[PDB]
Amino acid sequence: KLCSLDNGDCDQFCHEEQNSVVCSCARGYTLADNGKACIPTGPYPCGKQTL
Amino acid sequence: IVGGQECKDGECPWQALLINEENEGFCGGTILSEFYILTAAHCLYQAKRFKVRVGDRNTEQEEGGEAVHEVEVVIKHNRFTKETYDFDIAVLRLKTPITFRMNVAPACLPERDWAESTLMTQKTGIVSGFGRTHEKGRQSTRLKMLEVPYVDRNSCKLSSSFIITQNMFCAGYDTKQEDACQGDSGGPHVTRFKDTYFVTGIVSWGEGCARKGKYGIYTKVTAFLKWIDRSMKTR
Ligand SMILES: O=C1CN(S(=O)(=O)c2ccc3cc(Cl)ccc3c2)CCN1CC1(/C=N/O)CCN(c2ccncc2)CC1
Ligand SMILES: [Ca+2]
Repeated sequence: KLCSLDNGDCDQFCHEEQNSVVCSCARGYTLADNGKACIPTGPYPCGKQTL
Repeated sequence: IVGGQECKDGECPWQALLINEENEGFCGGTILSEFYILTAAHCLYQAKRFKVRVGDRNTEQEEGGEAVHEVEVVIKHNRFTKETYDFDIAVLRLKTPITFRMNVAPACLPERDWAESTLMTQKTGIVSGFGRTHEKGRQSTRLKMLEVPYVDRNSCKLSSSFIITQNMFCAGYDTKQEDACQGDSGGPHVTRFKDTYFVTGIVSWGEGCARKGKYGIYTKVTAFLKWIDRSMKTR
């Protein structure tokens, strides 16, 4: 638990499921295997500056 | 945008400009997806017919990387009232899909709770637009951005000559000469988190521009999240 620690170490959305933390990502991303990071699925993911 | 920096190539891809038939940019907007644009409701009163433009950073030097889109449906919030600026939000369903490329990408829609807890507790947010450079000045020819600190809700209500509702929030400075301004209405207010920007507010109103003792009043997106989803299904 403790999404208030350091966002639960999630890249984006953090939810506490009674016990531990549960990370999730915005539409257009898929949760990494570590169940924390978010990975883009296309070349223009929401929220990313296009450089 | 009064003060602030210039949006450098690729830094504000989620920006959108509403243009009148005269082709002038009158309001701002945020790109949500390839088919949807977020904006202020009061903006649907500063022009008869209008198109939405994306990928533009210099309203005079045809970067060639721009693209204009037509509006198929305008979804204005019913409870919106001009006499209080409450429910100052609106969603635009485009006629054709926005092709994402350089300077053209969508801002993320956050989760309601996470947003209020981790986004609006951030020290600052980013507001941008082609609006006036000064209160009395002229519309900007270049796209600007401004880091505007989140303002204490109480300080907000105190400094405001008007009722700051649950659908709004303050952002900007007490004295520093920086704040959004005319023309920036409907534009985006985004919060950064680990190099990803999330929509947080729609440029709504203010008492003047960057006045001493006054803040910038933005629409609280998190308070209309579900409403926005409902709109994505055109409703
Ligand atoms: O003073 C003004 C300024 N312009 S403006 O075009 O440069 C303008 C528009 C949007 C802005 C958004 C931000 Cl975040 C910062 C500055 C802004 C300035 C808009 C209209 N007014 C007049 C108003 C008076 N202020 O002095 C603005 C807000 N009002 C209410 C009424 C009941 N409830 C809430 C608000 C009524 C008229
Ligand atoms: Ca241009």
